[PDB]
This record gives sequence, structure tokens and C-alpha cells, in this order.
Amino acid sequence: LIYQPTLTEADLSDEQTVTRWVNALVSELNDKEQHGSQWKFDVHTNAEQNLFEPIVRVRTHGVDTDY
Amino acid sequence: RILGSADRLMEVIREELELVREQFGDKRRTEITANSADINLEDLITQED
Repeated sequence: LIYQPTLTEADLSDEQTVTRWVNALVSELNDKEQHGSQWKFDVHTNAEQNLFEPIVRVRTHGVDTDY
Repeated sequence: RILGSADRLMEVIREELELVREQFGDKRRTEITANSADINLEDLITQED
């Protein structure tokens, strides 16, 4: 997250900047992997403020987890 | 092939565990019972005249 572009609160409702941001982050993570992990992404839509919270999924040692 | 799937990993782990069990198994020494009762000291003395 240090080298990726900063994501601001005002960008949490576009639903398009978030998708590209998370896709770039996941691609960068998958590019440099050296321990056998796999990375995927998902976008969550909230019905309260029409926000779009990013979701990151990873499979390590055969175990799936969502962050 | 091993790195591609998790079922293969679980099979390897299971085989290792089974080999360990078959190589270092033994028996049980301690016995387990169920709450042995007490003695009132009167049932140990025969009742007579």
C-alpha cells in the first residue's frame, strides 16, 4: 500500500476508481509472489451511503480468507 | 501436482500421520473408573446378637 496511489474518502462512491485501484493492487501482488499464494478481489456495495468497500481474498496453504 | 491441489496435501499429511502411528504406538497403563462410593463403617460389621 505504500507504493500504490492514495485512495481518498471522496473516491469511495465512484465504483469505478475503486475497481481499477483494487485490480491494480491485486495484479501487483500476484506479480511478485514467491510463496505459492493466490490473490483475488471483490467489491462490496453498501445500501446505506451507496459506498463501495474493497475486499481482498487470498489462498495460503490451502486456506481461504477475506480481508 | 502436489502444489496444485489441497486434497493431495491432506493425503500426504494423513499418510505421514498413519506411518507415525504404526511406528510408535503402544498400550494404555492407567485405568479410568466412575466415582467409587464411600463406606459408612456399619456395613462392614455383621449384624447379630
